Amino acid sequence: LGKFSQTCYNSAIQGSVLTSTCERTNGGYNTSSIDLNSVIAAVDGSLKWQGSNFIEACRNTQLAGSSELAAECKTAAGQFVSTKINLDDHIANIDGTLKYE
Repeated sequence: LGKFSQTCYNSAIQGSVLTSTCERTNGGYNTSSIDLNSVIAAVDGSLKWQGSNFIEACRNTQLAGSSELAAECKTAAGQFVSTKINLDDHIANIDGTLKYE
């Protein structure tokens, strides 16, 4: 599951949107995007999968390494900490589109 990076290139992240050109399964190349906001939540400054409403409490999000997502999230006390999470942990590539698995 996930490992979209294996068949995805030119990936970019800005806020809560992952966008990357991937190789289609039927056609040629397809560059779609998937809001990480529908699969990521912010709790005490910790990004976890199967969640939502993280961007509202997080900012300065970007692509790290290749398939990782670095960003700052406000803790329960109100302090922005450095949160990270592997996109390949679920984000997959279907027919050249970025999906969640």
